[PDB]
Amino acid sequence: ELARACLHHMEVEFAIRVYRRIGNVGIVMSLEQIKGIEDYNLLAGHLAMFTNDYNLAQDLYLASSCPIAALEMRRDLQHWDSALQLAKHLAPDQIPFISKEYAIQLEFAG
Amino acid sequence: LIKSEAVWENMARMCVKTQRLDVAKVCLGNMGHARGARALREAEQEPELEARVAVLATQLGMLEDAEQLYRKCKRHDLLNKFYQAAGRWQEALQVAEHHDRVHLRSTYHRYAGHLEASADCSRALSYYEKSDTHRFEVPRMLSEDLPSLELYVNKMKDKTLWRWWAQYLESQGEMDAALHYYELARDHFSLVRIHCFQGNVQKAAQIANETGNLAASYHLARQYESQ
Amino acid sequence: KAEREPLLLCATYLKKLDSPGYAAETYLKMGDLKSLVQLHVETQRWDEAFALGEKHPEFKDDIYMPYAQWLAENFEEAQKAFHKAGRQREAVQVLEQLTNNAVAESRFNDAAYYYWMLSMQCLDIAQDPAQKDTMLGKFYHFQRLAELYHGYHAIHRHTEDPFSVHRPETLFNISRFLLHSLPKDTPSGISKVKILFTLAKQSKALGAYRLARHAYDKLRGLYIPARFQKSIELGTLTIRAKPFHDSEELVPLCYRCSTNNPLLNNLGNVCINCRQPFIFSASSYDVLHLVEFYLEEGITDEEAISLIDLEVLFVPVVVSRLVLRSMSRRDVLIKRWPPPLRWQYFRSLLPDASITMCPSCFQMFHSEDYELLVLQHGCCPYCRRCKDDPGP
Repeated sequence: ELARACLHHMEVEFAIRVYRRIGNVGIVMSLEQIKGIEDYNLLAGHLAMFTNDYNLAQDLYLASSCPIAALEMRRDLQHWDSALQLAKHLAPDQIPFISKEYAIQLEFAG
Repeated sequence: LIKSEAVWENMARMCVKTQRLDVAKVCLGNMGHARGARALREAEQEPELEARVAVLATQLGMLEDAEQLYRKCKRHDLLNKFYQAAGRWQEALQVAEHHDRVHLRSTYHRYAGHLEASADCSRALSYYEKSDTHRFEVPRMLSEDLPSLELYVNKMKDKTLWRWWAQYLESQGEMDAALHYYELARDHFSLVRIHCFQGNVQKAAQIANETGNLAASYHLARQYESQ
Repeated sequence: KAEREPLLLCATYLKKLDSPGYAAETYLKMGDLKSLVQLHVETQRWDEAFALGEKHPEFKDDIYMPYAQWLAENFEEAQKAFHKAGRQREAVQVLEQLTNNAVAESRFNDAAYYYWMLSMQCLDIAQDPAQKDTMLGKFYHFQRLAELYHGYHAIHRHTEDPFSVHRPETLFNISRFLLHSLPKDTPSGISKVKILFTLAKQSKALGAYRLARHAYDKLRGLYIPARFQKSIELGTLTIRAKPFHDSEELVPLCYRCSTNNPLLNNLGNVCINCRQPFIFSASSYDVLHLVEFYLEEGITDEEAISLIDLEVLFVPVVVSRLVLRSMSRRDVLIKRWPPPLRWQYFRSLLPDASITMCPSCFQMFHSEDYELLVLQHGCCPYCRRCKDDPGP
């Protein structure tokens, strides 16, 4: 609850300390990568991603200096329809690559 | 047919043992673990499959397998970052002293920052000194406790700390104490600058003549030119 | 020559008696090049070892790896040794690790110096035609990073210290220079919040109250650390009481077209009218009354110097032979870059305001500031070289 509150209140340095006490090394390494981000919307987007709030994370990434992080997040979650809809507006050159990876998943799904 | 997150987690753990990262990306996606999928994409810049699998093992909490994989790759740099992230600072320092000497100062600095955040200033001082960053991190950390900073400056007897403390005293208007510490620091330029600012140009000229310092002589020449 | 035991006993006594040239002659009479190389490495006759390594390339690694490691254990010497080994990529990788460590340690002045050294290595590597364009791109990238970290160090020191060594106008200029020079992707360890906070504070002190409001409005779009929040809120409440104008004395004049330019420009480091790049003093970051110019086609750099020395009693500025003859050597500054870069020529439009350039890093300064900084530090503040070095 303290860790989640530190993420909601954007206190990344305190969240690192709390997750290091919890022993969640994976979250600590990921927070150490984001610690230097000063863009409020980009940082809030990554922290929303870490709290599993992907719709708020997408809206914040679209309002940030790097909208492409929304596409990357949706690609990583395998939400291919949303990733393709984002790619149409933000990066048309990535559509074919996203479509190949989606097609491999669809070919496995039958 | 199985939508259960716990099964996709157990499969991601078995993907560490089988080293199959293609299936791990899918597992992380289906469990919603966006962070682990991102960490794997970033790890694709590393050429070593075992290092990429150690990143997956770190994201899943398999710390023993992650440690064994990093040791197997001989990448003591990622092992050091891992030990810092695990809070195992003593093992991080041991690895840095024996195998990753290039990061040893950075590890001492990060550990000193962690000790400072833990309110243990006395150990933080020693590791800021070992990292050679005390010249700015200590005056910062002790800026709220000026008596301890004065005692520390007088203990270390370092020209740059005496200059910093003299510049602090100068900002507070305590010029006689500033001159004393600038004399300890042998900073004949700052001595002449202060004596010129006080209007004691003859004492500035005596210092410039006796020390032979080119910068102090140049500054005094500019003052005489302005006069 | 049949008396091998007596001859080897003579060779080993000549070695034991620190006489490696006659031990070497004895080993050469016996045909033993392996003992000869070990004899030179053990007697530390590096010049003779290097001469053997040039005659027999198979020993280069056996001479230079022990040497580079010894220089690293005693990193600057390690880099010179990786350079001498021909392994330019490993030399760059070691220096990139040290830059990242310096940034992580907040040693931004050392980071700036190492980024300048990385830039010069990239220029040395760019002498190979197969990597010219990519390594020239990396050269400009690392040169720009060296200048960004050199400026940011002063701001960082101001924010962390309870006092300023630097003049308010210097910190104002540095903050403006950094905001103009910062890409959309902020380089590691650099803080936009610190740069905008110093700009807001110094803009208030200097009477640039619209720029101060703009800096506070830009700060509201960024995540603010808890230690600065009270000061930034108080500053935002304070600036609302001030007039809505900026001091005319702060406004950057373009010396080429005599246009007054806005205090922040969305076009990075250029005039809004003529698009001439601003040239900044590496001490004070004031704009320098210099205009960059280019030689007419068919004049060599050696010919251009000879015409400038023979004094008779975006659109680029291109200069003919007769104009070069009319120009005084006092007014023209020349950057003598190494080979796949042409020499760059700059004209001072205010001859009374003396400008000086470092002969090694080619950074430009007010002469009185450069003289003072060199006399204080014993060296150029940017490249740490003493006045004894006239070379690039």
